[PDB]
Amino acid sequence: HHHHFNLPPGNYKKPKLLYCSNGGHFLRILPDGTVDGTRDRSDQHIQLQLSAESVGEVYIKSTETGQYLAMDTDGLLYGSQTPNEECLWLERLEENHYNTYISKKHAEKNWFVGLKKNGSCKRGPRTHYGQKAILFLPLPV
Repeated sequence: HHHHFNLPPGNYKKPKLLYCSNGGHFLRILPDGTVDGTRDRSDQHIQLQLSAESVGEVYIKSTETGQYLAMDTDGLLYGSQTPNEECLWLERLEENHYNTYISKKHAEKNWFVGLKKNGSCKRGPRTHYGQKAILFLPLPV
């Protein structure tokens, strides 16, 4: 029990774009497993399908490639071909508005999904509560 339990509204019925206000990028999972952000709304690897494994626990999956968003042992995000413990995220409401995603595996370390202003992903240890990089807004595809 390392984190709060304020959950965001909305559901998982339809796929979404995960928009990061920090630099104004959409989370993207490239076919080769690379993860980053892009401002191009037409990109075909920014469409993501979320699903709940337990209340507040989700998988974030590329609808285009089927890969699951995951964070490795050194805090780097990667696209996994199969669902494993590094693919589970704690989806929470933040600043009474946005969605944040904390690694369940590394929950005690407070590692979040996060995008820098230049569109590069943040490594787990470099993220933390209070940053703009960890704030996302789910937008319709």
